[PDB]
Amino acid sequence: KVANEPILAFSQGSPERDALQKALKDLKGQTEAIPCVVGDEEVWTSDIQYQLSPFNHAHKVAKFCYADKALLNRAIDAALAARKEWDLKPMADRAQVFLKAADMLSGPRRAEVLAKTMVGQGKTVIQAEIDAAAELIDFFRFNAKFAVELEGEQPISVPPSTNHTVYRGLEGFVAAISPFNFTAIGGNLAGAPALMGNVVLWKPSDTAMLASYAVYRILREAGLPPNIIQFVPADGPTFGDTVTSSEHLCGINFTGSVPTFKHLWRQVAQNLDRFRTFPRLAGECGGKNFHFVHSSADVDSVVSGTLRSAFEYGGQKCSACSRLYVPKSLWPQIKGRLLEEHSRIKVGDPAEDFGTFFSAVIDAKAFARIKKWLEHARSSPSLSILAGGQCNESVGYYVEPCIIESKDPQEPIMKEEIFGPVLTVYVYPDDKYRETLKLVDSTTSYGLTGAVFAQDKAIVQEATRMLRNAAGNFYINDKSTGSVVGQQPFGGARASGTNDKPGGPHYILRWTSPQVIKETHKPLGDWRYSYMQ
Amino acid sequence: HMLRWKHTSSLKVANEPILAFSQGSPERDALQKALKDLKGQTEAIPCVVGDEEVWTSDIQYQLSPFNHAHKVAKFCYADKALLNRAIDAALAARKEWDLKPMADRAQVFLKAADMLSGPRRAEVLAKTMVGQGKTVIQAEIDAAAELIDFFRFNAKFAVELEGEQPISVPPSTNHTVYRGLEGFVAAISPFNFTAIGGNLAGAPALMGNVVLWKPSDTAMLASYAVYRILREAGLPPNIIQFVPADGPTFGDTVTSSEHLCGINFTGSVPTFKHLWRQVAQNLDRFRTFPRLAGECGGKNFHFVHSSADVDSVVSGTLRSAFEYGGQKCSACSRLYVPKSLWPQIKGRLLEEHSRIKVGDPAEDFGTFFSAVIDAKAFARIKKWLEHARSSPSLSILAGGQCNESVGYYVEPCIIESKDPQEPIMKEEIFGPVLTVYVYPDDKYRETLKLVDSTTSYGLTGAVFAQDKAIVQEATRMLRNAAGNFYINDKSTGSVVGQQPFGGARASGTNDKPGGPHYILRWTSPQVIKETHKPLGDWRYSYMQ
Repeated sequence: KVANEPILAFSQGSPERDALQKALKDLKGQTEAIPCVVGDEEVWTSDIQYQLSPFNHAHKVAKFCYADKALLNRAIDAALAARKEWDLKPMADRAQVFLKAADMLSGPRRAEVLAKTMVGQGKTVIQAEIDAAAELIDFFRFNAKFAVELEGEQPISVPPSTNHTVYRGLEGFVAAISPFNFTAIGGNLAGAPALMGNVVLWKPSDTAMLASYAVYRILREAGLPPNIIQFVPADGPTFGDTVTSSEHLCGINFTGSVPTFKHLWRQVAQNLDRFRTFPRLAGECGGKNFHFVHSSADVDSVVSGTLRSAFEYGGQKCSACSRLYVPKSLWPQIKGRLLEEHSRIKVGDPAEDFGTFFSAVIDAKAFARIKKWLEHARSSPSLSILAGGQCNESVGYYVEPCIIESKDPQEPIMKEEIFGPVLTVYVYPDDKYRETLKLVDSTTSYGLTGAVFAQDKAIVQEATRMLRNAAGNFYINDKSTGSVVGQQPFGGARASGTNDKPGGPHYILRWTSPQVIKETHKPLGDWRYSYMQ
Repeated sequence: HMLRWKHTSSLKVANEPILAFSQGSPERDALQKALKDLKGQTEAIPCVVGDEEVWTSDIQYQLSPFNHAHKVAKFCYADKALLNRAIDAALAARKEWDLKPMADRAQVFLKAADMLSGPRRAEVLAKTMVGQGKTVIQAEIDAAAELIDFFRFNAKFAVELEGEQPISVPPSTNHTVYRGLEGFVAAISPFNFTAIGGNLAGAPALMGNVVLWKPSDTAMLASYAVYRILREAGLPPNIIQFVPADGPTFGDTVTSSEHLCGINFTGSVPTFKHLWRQVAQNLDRFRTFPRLAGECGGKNFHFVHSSADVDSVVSGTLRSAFEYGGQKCSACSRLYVPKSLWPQIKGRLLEEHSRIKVGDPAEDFGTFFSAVIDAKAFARIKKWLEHARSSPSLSILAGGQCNESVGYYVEPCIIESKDPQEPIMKEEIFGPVLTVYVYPDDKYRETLKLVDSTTSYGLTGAVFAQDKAIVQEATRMLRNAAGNFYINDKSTGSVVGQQPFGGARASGTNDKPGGPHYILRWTSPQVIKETHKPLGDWRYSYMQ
């Protein structure tokens, strides 16, 4: 029996707000030296790297290093040697490690992981809370529940035989490759397979190293044995090349770009004759998510839900709204309100100013990519910047929220994932709402999240049918971000990935390869059959 | 609430009872009639796209394995044009089929299951016997029982899956929609089980997919029979396209389509790997990432401990190794026996061997097993028998002869190897060829390690022992050597809902058809959240 972790309010004078402020002060001016961890060994290579605070890049929040091919190969060997015993452990015993970790994250370690996510990844208080605390805690508690309950899914036994399913971990090691934008995803990508009796090489994101290592240490402290999860930061291509070259690879649990996932998929395919078994690839690959508005919509909900979806955490979510479809009849209201609220958004230091709505984007490369899109918006004949458009990387990687109108529903900016605070609006004629729904479905290569805002039941039913494959997480009168474990299992198809729905009950099935054992309790008869006589 | 979700139902099903076919029984008379109905007959089996029967110039024949002069079916290979037309038409039918309630789709399969159970039982058994060379009881466990069980149990699993729903908290309602995959699925089925073709095409269809089904050439007669029953049970046009084809041609075409969303495959490891590689080559062309499911071969073991019941070892091993001529991915091909029990076991095996009758399964119900499937299989097995004769490490204990003048007939053959790593202990033969290795009792632990490490496969295996500690030890040691592991029973004959079937290592992706989770591979869920109250401000209270 598990329920969702409460989201704290962080009111003035509250225990959690005081605790968080202390944790933030604990990180001010600090650099943690974070080693690779193989078993219990802390290992340093000469390939030194730094994680910078996105809103103050002079602050090196961590120094770490890239594992080389040799170190990665040692990590593989060490993990494989620990796998059999771990896999033989009762599911309940493995679950206990994650349940203990969840309690630590909920209580004594909450402030630490929130603060490290804020300072290291640039999240505001609430974005860190829903991620590093609530989502991570929920992943650990719900997956533990799902896994313990899965053992109860057993086949039919008929006398004189007894049948039993053993939920084996996969034979080999799993490579877990996590993204910068959610601390919780790292914990799940490495943790879910480990829960199911796998051993894991975890390559955490360079730009989330501080919080990722915090989670790692908590798992170890909660009782995770050595060599079950190896903590191995590495150059992306080097890590991919190394794990896909190992005969013992049995899975890749990936969250990141489509091209990188496709590359790994192709590397595994090139090497099929080397592997002991067919590796399982799981990929969560982003989107180009929509909010579609019908003329019956509640304007205030459209405005607030769209501002949040598009701009929270600087739009750096695979689920963020980046294309808004508005009927002509409502445009003067929605335009006016978006622009007015836009001027009230505070972009700044989220540790020093809790008034901040969102902060700097993650790193120099993200800043550069997003700037290219703002430059495009200034160039394109079909695009007009209505608000925002500024950026400044002198102190932090700061990009202002930007609202653009496109006259072309199929402009590249309507199609390509930017991962920045950049919202494009297309205004459609009221009487062409159906043709426009078709455009929502056909315009992009993605299928992740989408929302419809409408107060007309027939419209909602029609839109729901038409957009069936345009979004794997579909929202009626709510924003396209903020899936909650156990409530909105998350994922989509088309180019958005393999859709294994982490956050729901079936995800863990990807990380078990069941064995069925039949025991017969009476001696066998003759080999002949009666009809043969 | 603007979206209304209907309550979900449940379904009660049980395994299809195996019939006895005793003398004078209605089922025995019915089967004999159905067999006579096929004597001297050749069915012309077209490709079917929608409701159109299509012929191409690439005419092919299916032969009766025990009487290859008998062409049981004339069929044709779909060309690339027809395959692509089949894809287009399937795609145009998909949205409607996907939107149909799960319960309505399930009803087609429940109707088909009942037809197979009753009025069509004799037909599908007879066609499996005559076309694939099965004996009465092998046809019965396959074309009737397993296929019927697949249809009924998958229907239950699918209807009940819709009841697995997420938590809702005010002010919102959450619902999971179990969407079929967007695109088409290619189903590629093997000669050796009629039921497998039905499941490979049928399970994805049940889940709201559309399918191009390429049946096995050497099982065409029974396969088309199943296809027709599905259509008669109410399967709409263009949901399953019946498209026999050249294997490479079929794979090239389906892997070249932007709309491929899955391959459901049972067959050889190299072919599965090839398809996997073709999909990887075409990744940038697809609308979504295709899901590949592969059930491949085995090199399966029976391991005997000194505490084993000798008669159970002999009975279960003869059946596992030799039923259907050992042409099962699950068949025992390696037997490990302790020195202490070898005199008893060898004596019994050799005696019982001499009592095994090989012959025409239609004309003589006394037949234990019949001819192997085709000329290619016969040639391969012949080469292995020749290897047994020439290899210094091998000794033929019984059988060893073969004759293809009338049917593809091979004697059951028992070989002893002095080398536990001989090639014959490693490579899948798919013929009635059992190899025995005798180990010293005091080396049982080391030998268990060999059982685990000797082959590339991980499909089925059995341990015969009455010592509980030994059973526990072996169970732990062999955990990954068999996806279907048996204690004091034979390594073949998994039953739907009782022993979900499949294994890893080189044996495939292990999606466990026969169990409750298999259908999850053929759905891509969507979660809908409906919020029933206006949203608040975009700011949060803590920002004040």
